[PDB]
Amino acid sequence: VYGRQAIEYVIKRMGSQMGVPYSWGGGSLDGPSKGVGDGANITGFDCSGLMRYGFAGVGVLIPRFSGDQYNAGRHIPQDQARRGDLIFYGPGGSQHVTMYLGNGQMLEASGSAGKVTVSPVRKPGMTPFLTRIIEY
Repeated sequence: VYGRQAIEYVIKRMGSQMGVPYSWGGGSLDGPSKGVGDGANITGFDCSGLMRYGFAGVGVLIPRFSGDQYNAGRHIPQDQARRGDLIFYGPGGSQHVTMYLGNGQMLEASGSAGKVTVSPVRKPGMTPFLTRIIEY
């Protein structure tokens, strides 16, 4: 499917920003941008910002805020979690959002060393549902 290929593309595109620093409020549709607050001096990505930039690469525009990204596709139960599914943290996903790589790995903007990186999926705070944007 084209859906499966779009997701690989999205993931790969996000992956191309590996190491780009974390920046609160940072991110555009075309790449890292200066954030705001303490992000004012860093040209990078916050969590939701990376996600957005990734999906922009296949032409899908998702909201700026992880809480609204949470409601931007279909809610998936943890046990149906799929590579390409968005992972949320905090009530209604208001705190963090990351990309599920499959295999208990995720891609996220704020990893130790405040950079885009690959981490094991974490349990504390995780919202009940993932969100599928692309229905491959």
